[PDB]
Amino acid sequence: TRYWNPKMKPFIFGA
Amino acid sequence: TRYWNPKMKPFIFGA
Amino acid sequence: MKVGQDKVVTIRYTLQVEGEVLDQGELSYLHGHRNLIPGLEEALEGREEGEAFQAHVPAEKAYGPHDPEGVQVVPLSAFPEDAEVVPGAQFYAQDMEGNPMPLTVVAVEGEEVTVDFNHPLAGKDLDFQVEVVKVREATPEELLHGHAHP
Ligand SMILES: [Cl-]
Repeated sequence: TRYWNPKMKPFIFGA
Repeated sequence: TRYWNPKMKPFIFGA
Repeated sequence: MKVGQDKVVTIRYTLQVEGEVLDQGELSYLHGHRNLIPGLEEALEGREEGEAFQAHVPAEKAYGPHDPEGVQVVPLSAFPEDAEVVPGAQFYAQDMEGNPMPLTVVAVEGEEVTVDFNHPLAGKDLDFQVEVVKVREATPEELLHGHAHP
């Protein structure tokens, strides 16, 4: 399995 | 990644 | 002071995709805590204060692939009563999992709303114009929180 985190800078999606 | 699943009770807010 | 583990790094950046200057600005991040996209972080490793460079970041080292299963159809009634449900509009979805996950409205067709859970840049290759502004040591608080202090 492999996950990409959408909260990583510079373009943050969510929080 | 990721999907919606009506097998709960998904809702939506706009904050 | 060189960019490296546990350093708080401040950068000025310009984001381009296929020639379109999408975004500009300035941020600080805690280096080596998975706070910045891998590709851009790898490019920053070892850099000194003041250095200016360019960086090409593939989707693999940016925000990953674009899962087509992330594109779902939801009823228009599930949206807030007085919210604009149009393409590009951003909302959040939540269930028994208790984890709020963000979405972008793609298309609105009757009572059917097509939304995208993928990152807006998921699948794209990013080009960066980067300037290392400042490099300082992180405070104990910052290391404790695993994030830079905004
Ligand atoms: Cl950070």
